[PDB]
Formats: sequence, C-alpha cells, structure tokens
Amino acid sequence: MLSPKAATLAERSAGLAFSLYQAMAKDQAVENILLSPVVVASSLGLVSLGGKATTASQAKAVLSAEQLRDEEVHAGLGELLRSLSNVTWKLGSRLYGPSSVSFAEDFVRSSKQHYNCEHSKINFRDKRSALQSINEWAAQTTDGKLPEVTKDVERTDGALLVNAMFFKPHWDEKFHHKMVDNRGFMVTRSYTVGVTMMHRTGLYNYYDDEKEKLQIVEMPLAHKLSSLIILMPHHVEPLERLEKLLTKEQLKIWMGKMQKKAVAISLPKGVVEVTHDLQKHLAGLGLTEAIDKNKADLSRMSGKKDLYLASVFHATAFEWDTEGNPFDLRSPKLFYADHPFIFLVRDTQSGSLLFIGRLVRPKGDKM
Amino acid sequence: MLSPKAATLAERSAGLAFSLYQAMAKDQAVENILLSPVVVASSLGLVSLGGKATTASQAKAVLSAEQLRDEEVHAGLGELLRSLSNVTWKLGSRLYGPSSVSFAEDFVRSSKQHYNCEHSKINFRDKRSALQSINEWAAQTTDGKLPEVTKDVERTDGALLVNAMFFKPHWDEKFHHKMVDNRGFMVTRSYTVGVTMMHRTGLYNYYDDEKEKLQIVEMPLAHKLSSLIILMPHHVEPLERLEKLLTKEQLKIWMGKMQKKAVAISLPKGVVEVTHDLQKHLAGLGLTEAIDKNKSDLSRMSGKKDLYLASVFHATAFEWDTEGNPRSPKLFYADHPFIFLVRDTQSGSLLFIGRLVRPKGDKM
Amino acid sequence: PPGPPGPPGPRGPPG
Amino acid sequence: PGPPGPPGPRGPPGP
Amino acid sequence: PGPPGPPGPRGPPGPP
Repeated sequence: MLSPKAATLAERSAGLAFSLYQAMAKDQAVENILLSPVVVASSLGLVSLGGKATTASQAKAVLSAEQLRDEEVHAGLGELLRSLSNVTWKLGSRLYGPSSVSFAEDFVRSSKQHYNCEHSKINFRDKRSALQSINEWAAQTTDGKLPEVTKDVERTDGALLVNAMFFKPHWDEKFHHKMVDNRGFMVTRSYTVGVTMMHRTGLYNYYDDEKEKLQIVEMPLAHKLSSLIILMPHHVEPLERLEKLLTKEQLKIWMGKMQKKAVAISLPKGVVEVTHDLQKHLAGLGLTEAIDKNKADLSRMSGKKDLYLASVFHATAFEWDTEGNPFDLRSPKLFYADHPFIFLVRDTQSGSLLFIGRLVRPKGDKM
Repeated sequence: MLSPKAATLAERSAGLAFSLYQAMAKDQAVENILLSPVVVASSLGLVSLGGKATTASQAKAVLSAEQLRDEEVHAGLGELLRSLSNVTWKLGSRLYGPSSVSFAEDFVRSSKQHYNCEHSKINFRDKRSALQSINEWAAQTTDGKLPEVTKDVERTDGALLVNAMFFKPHWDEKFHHKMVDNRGFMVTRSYTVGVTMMHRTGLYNYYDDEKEKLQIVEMPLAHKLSSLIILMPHHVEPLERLEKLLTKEQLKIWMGKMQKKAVAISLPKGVVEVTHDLQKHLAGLGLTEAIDKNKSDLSRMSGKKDLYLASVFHATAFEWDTEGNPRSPKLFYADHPFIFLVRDTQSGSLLFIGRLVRPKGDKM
Repeated sequence: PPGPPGPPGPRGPPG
Repeated sequence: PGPPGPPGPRGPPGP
Repeated sequence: PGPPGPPGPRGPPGPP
C-alpha cells in the first residue's frame, strides 16, 4: 500500500494526466494518445530536482506539492514509480545533454535513486548518430517493441528527457489463442483499416448509457490487482463529444452504474506505438521557465545555467494480446471495438491511474 | 463433352436467354425471372419442328439459328438437354392441345426424340380440372417443389407447352446448418419482406467494380462441375441500371477481373417458385405468327391449321439451401435484388439466368 | 477448438 | 469445433 | 466439442 504522501501525489498525477490528455485531444494533428500519469509526474520531479528558483518552484506547483519538502516530493514520486512494478511492463528514463555540458554528481546520484534516471551526452553536430542512439536506447529498453522514438529532434541545444515504455495488459481471464481473426477498424465513417481482432465472451462489469450513447466495460487484469476500462460511443464519431464528458466525477458515476453481464468483447490485437513530446503542453500547465532557454535555471543538474528543457519524449508501445491467466453467457451484449475508443488502466487497491489513452487509428492499411 | 454443333447451339441459347431476360426485365409486371436457356431454345425448336413457312422461319430467327439446317438445330438442342442430366435437377416438357385435335405421328416421334416432349389432350373449358391436372403433373415431375404452374390459362382454343423444373444448387463448400437467421429483404426502398438468410465466409472468386458500383461472386457447385454467379449493385436500387450493363461481353470482362478473396456471402434461404408465360416476350423478339390464331401455321403438328401457340409456360422451383459437400472478408449481403447465373464449368454453357427481386415472405 | 465466427450483423439504419 | 458465434453488430447508418 | 466462435463482422451500411 502507498504512503499517504505518495497517495496524494498519485491523485495529482491522475489529474495532471487528464489535463494533458485533454490538451492533446484538442490538437487535430494528434491521433492516438498514451500517457502514464506517474511517468509524467516523475518528469516534473526531475525538473524540481535539477532546477533552482522559479524553474523548480513551477515544477512543484504543477505537481501541487509546493507545501512539501523537496525530499518528500522525490521520495513520494520514487515510491509511485516503484509501485508500477506489480516482462509485461518496461520503463527507461534517460537525460540527454549536449557534449559540452557535465552532469553534477549529486544530481546524477539523486536522479538514479528516486527516478531511476540514466544520463547520456548527445552530439547533434552528427544528427544521424544522435537520433540513432536515442532510438536504439528505446529499442533495447522495450526489446524492439518501440523501434523509434522520433524521426527528428526540433530543439538540439538543450536537455532531452526520454521515457521509453512497453506495457502489455495481462488479463485475469485470458482470450483463447485461436479467437483471433482479420477485421476492418473504422477510423472514420469513410475510412477503414485492416486489423487483427481478438475475441472473448465472459462476465464483465458493463454499462450502456442510452442517454449519452456510449458503452463502458471493465476488464480485470491479473489477480484483479488492476483493471482496464474501455469507453466507446455507440456510433463511429470523433472522440471530442465523449472527451467533453470524461471527468474524474463522470467516471465515478459510470462505474457505480456498471454491473456484471455476459459481454462479447472484440478488440484490435497488436502493438500501438505512441510518441508524444510533452514540452509544449507542460508549459501550458505552469512549467514555463524550464522550457525557455533565456529563463531556465537547471543549475543543480549541470552546475551552470547552460541547460533548458528542450523536450520530454513520452514514448509507449501498448500491446493488446490474448495472454492472461488460465482462470476461465447465452446472449452477450456486444462490445465490438472496431471504432475509436478511450481506455484507462486503474490500480484496484489505490484507484491510482496507471494509464490514460485513446486508440483512434491502429496500424494497418486502408480499404 | 458437347459436339461442336451442340456447343454452337448452346452459344445461341445463351444469347437468346440474354435477349429474353432483357425483354422481361423491361416489363413492369415482371418481378422474379428464372430462365433455363436450353429449355427456352428447345421451345423455339418445337415451333420450328411443328410450324412451317413464316411461323417456323421466325422461330429459327429468334434463336439466331437461321444459318443452320433444321436437323442441326433439333439434334444439337437434344444433346444439350441430355448433357444437363448429371446437384438436384428435375425437368418435364409437355404439350397440351385441345382434346378434339390430333397430334401427328411424325411430329410426336420427333418432339419425344429431341425435346422429350410428352403429349396430352385436355379439355381447357374444364378450367379447375384442367389446371388441377397440369399442376399435379408439375408437382409429380418436381416431387412437390413446384406445386403450381399457373393460377389461370386464358386460351382454351390453342396449344400449350409446359416446362416444369426443380433446381437445387449443391455447394462445393456447404453452409453451416446453424448459420441461418431471420432478416429483412428490401424489395424496394419503401418495402421490406421478412426472409430467412443463410451465411458463410470462404474463398470465392470475387469482383467489386468501384466505377459501376456492383459486386460479382462465383460460388462453385459440387465438384466444381458448374458454378453459381451473383451480380448485385452495392446499394439498394432497382436492377434497371445493372441490366443495361449486362451483356455476354461485359460478363466475360467481369469474370476475367475476378480473383479468389475472403467473402462473407449472405443469401436468402428457401424455394423460389417462378412461372413465366414466355408467349408475349418471344412475340416481341420476332415470334409473331405462331402466337396468332389467324396467322399460325402449326400444320406439321396437327396436319391442319387448327392450332396456334396459346402459351409457353416456363415454370421453375429454385431452392437456396445450406447443403453441399463438407484476410478480412468482403460482404456479399444479398438483402436486395440481384441477378444470378448457373454456368457449366467444362462447356461455359449457361444453365440458368435469372433475378430475385421479391422472395417469399410477409411485409414488415 | 472454437466454433467459426457468427453471421455478419444486420444492415445499418437509413440516413 | 464449437457452434458458430453470435451475429455481429448492426452496420452503420447511410449518409 | 469446443466453445462458440467469435461474433460475426459488422453488418453492411444503411441506405442514404
């Protein structure tokens, strides 16, 4: 069980991830979203850790932890990251600084300790090798499930925070290995993509909102320690309408309305790869000084004001697979996910949000 | 294998059936169409056989066999009728003339030889009993699958040729017996009928014409000896537009464009009973003299000008059933009118041409 | 061994 | 093999 | 023997 301080940070981490999701969902350039609240919060913790004055105070303020000691922040976030570990979960965090810069010992030790932070130098004078090394580090961290973070780095003169993840929900009741076929996923009413779908009928917590024209299903993960929640509108439509409805309170209402029913869950099968640069969105949440070359004070990090937060790459490979525990209906309700949906990974014990995302366009070709 | 003469007759029989189909499709009174090219050709053959002068020349001209000798047309249509016999298939040809008239020995011998045409004298003024006996003959011929030919016969004074058929395509890959449910078939955009549909996903020869907004599927029959071809527009629309496109040449183009793809075929299940009186339509194709009491010269039939062709009943019971031998699919969902063909694999010979516009069922 | 997939769903409603 | 699965969902509406 | 299969594919679209 989480300590009271880690628990409060977790609540803010969730709220922050909802704000980040909403910010990104408003961008018409953004298709799929994948956010780990904890990893997003740990990134602000590094800014507090490495920074001074306003640069650091903003990070604590975004984290709503301004009344806590710096040690309490780092310890709590450290505890939350540690709590994500409970094969099917892989995380790596690396800070890339220019060749010229030198990371400070104290920072290097603290970041290793609380945030499991790896440190590297990067030379963008040879851009190919610079990209190659980031992408390879991510490939190795996720054992090839995330083969590329970015095709290009916009800002080359600062610090680069890269988080590389691989998550594979392991079901409490597995899908049959043969319950897999090729279907069409409707990205829009006029655009279909060829996907692999996996299928299972079982008793699931389910709710059909006839008023808001949406379905909600809860899929318990291994040993009911966490669960995957799927929110999908009845019709193929842009997620904008549903996203407006999505709040911590609305989710509580929907979940109370759920009941154990026979449900034929059909989901796309495969790895969804998402890379976000959180840089612009975090600045919108109050982290203004850290991302500005002229105002950034990351001097606890390097010893000098020779650094700014150029990027915060949140890169995830989320795998939808048949695997789960062996542990396991005449007229089921269909939860046929062949159109965009919103999903959440919730920790059962804490209520702590592990993932927030949406699948709008899976891998495949047009038809 | 067909003789070269039978093969050329078969090509004319197909072309004739295309002309007949087109003629009928233009008629607003016509709903479902079911034609056996061979049996249709065999009917013109009997008019050539029993009629003389213009009455016979028209019959050959309709069939587009005017450049052939009379014996070539009769012998070759006989071989075609014979080759068909080998899937469930039942045929009966029968000549009904008035009880007073006399069938000529020479014609009786030739009609039974080539066309297997049994002859029967009947009182047509005796309506209920007349109908009862024709409809019973058809019921027995088809083993009750076609219980009725017609509800009425308008011309008591002339000759009646009746063809009674039962055809049941037996699939090379059967439908699962439980893959059957109740759906709605859209006869029009304002009219839906409750039907039973049968469903199967498999590899089928398929073509989707994006330009002409239509789908074409080939469903092989038992041992790939023949196949059932389905032509349907993408959306619910009367078949008129598709029918304009339908030609022997266009069909050849479409079939060459087909390829083996995963197809989810959904078809109405049941027996479709179709009874056509070809009389009016054949007259429109050139067979004018034979159907007219005042111009008909069927003297090779009845030794005198005491006969005319009142009707040519082409009666078929086509059964769509699940029975047959033991990537992301494309939908071929036949819940709206479609055109279909039964083709012989070896010859290319057209066994059936038709369309299902309104299946059995109640309005919903 | 699992059974085959079921039939396609009914046609959608009009516009 | 098991029995066929249930029918799929109803199709989308027309334009 | 064996469990039921998956649901079938989505139905065709409605008329305009």
